[PDB]
Amino acid sequence: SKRRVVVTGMGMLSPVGNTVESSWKALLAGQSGIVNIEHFDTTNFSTRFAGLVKGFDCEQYMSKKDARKMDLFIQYGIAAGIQALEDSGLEVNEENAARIGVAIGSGIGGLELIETGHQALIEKGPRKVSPFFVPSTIVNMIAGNLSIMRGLRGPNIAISTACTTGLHNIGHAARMIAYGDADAMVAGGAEKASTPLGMAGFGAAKALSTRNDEPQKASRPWDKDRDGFVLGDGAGIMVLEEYEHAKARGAKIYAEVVGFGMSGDAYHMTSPSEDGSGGALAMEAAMRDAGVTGEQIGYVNAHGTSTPAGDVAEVKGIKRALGEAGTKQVLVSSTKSMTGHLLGAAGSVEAIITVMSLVDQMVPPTINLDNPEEGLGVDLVPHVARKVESMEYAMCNSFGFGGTNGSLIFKRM
Amino acid sequence: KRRVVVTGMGMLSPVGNTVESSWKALLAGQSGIVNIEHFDTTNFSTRFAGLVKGFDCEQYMSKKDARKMDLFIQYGIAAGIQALEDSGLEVNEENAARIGVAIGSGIGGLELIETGHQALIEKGPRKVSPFFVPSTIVNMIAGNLSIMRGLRGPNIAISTACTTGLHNIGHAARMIAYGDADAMVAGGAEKASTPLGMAGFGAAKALSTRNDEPQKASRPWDKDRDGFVLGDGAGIMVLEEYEHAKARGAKIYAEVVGFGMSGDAYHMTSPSEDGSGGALAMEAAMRDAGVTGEQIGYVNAHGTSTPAGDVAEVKGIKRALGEAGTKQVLVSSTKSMTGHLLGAAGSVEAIITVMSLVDQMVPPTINLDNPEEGLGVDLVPHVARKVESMEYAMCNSFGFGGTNGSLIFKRM
Repeated sequence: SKRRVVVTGMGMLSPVGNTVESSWKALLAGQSGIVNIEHFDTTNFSTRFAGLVKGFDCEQYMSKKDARKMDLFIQYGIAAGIQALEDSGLEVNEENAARIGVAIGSGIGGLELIETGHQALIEKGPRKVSPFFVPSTIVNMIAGNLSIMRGLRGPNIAISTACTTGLHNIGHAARMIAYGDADAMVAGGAEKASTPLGMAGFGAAKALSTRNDEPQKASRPWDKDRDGFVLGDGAGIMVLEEYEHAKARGAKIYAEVVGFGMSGDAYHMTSPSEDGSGGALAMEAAMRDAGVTGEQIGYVNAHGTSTPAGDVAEVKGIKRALGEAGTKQVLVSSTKSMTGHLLGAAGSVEAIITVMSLVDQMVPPTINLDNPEEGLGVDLVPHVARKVESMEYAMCNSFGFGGTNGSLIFKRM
Repeated sequence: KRRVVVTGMGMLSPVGNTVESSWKALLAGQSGIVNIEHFDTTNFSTRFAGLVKGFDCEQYMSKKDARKMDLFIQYGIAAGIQALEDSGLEVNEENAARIGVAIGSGIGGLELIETGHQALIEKGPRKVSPFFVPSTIVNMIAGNLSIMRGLRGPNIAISTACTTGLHNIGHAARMIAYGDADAMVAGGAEKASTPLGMAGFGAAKALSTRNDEPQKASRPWDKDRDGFVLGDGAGIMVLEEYEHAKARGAKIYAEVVGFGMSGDAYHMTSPSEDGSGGALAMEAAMRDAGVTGEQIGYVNAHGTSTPAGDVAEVKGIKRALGEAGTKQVLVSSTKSMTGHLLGAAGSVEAIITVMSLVDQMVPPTINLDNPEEGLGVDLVPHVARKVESMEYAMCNSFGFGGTNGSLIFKRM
């Protein structure tokens, strides 16, 4: 067979909810998840707010003893992963363990436990660093832990491509299923970089919004007053499955993965091609992969991180990739307006969002879009959700630091 | 079906700063393990490491630019430029979009992470470098090299601890075969020999503590082994679609014919006692390549010099290759000389594996004075070994968490 790949399970922790359903309901209602940071002293930090996961309870998934061996990014990823597996109804036994794998990464990994470990080294010396330091912090250990907990013995990988992480893991999980390495994969990304070193690091690059007096208004993609991105935490995970295998068990199929495209800006360490041409290359490759034209794409969940340079360039890329006719019929929005930029989880969370839009024939809004840049030639779904009619394909973009770009195209099922 | 070949190689390792120098050294059984002198190792339980010697960034970039990059990135860039130049690949406007990068790291920029955190803690948030993020995160070898060389094809970074370098090469090959690119620069780099890195692996007790004889510490399969020896470096390959390479006159070292992956699903730090995870990855690679055990002349093992690890791998190799295959095969761990290069282990060892096909010569497992009894395999103790009509060789990397990979290369 030419092996097709479908989404049969989804799982999510985000600043606007701790399940896919809660998050999606909140997004359709235009709710922000951005709040002040309470868990450390933000006093001389130029940005003091972030998109935080609320009320996270790890004990729902694992013991406090086990959780102590894991940074929160790993706990978040495990939680969304368990959600996704249970949602899929996939059964894992000795017969098929070797055919079920994991592709889950993080952009930065366990910053909090990194900070804690370095503190211990510096205050108490080398012999007082936790024995779990390495496995608690390194980016591949979401995939490691979840495979161990669930007996997943298929391909085990972790892509770490900054803001594109979540998208690339899903894309390559699909590639591996299609190639024959596995019949299912648990795939995505997680991040918890809202720590002192993380906020200072992105602060020092002056990448973040500094609208500290109005956190919920800080993230405003394409708005004339945008001043950098809002950092958020979370996890997004999909169970992907070979189509015949899913059909044969009569699985609920949320969507089909039909295109995955990748490119590099090759421009600058932190700003995008002013062209938007890198983004366009990834979208164009995804479209060719899926065999679709611009008119067939009803929705693009943009990267749209609320940066001056970034937001505008993406619109140029989208127009180039979709063409004139495609551009006229398409809706584009950035849910980062509500969630913030989830970094390693951005791409997987947004892929889930993109799939839900196909499922409900409904597109979430770009909130805070009060005064758009002049001369963008696209409907950016400002303020309020929008219903769509017969949308068969939707696209998710993630365009990260170093110029690493990816797009996924999902098809309605 | 689009075939994939190796047309450029680049390397920084504890035994040399080019592929040729490293290979010559490995064939001569030379160790690159040395005492750490760049920070005070007084209270550290392990005080030695495989270090890159005499690294000079200036032949690739200014001190001003290097300042925006942890050494792991500088190492990766260096091996990447070597590889590109070795390949003779021409990058212009017409083909930039078809040439990509797949390069990762296991841990990334620990030194600049430590430095940044120190600044934050001593001097506050406004004193953290503006380059903190791009200087430390694991995807920025691929980012920086793409920028420096105008590479606009797929840009990824796999970070799978010890299997990183292998997985990046494998997936770069997958992407070429699939049609996403006509060439890829692929591999891994690491420079984790820092205070936090040595303390971190020290606290897990994963390291040899033979501080009195650093060059004897790494002794895969030897009865006295007591954990791995950490090493730094970078290994990079230029991969390219076969027709594209032939059409331009490229020198072709070898063909990538098999890539297999699995997960132990067993424990966060020790392997399936079976070795069955490793076997699954080897078996998948063999099926991908369409070969039997007897067709594999050489396995460059993971063999990190851990008590649990080394033995389990031999079980996996015997299972994957079968009895007849096992009888005709040679197996060695070059980590006996280089140490465990973490994110670079797999890509450096893939280069080694290719060179063994090119020269019909297998490097030794040094320090193998007293092997575990009842391994049923030739582990090439002490001295290099010549081979006859070896058409395929296999490279394994089996990392923390149970993430496994194997690559099979074919002689041209």
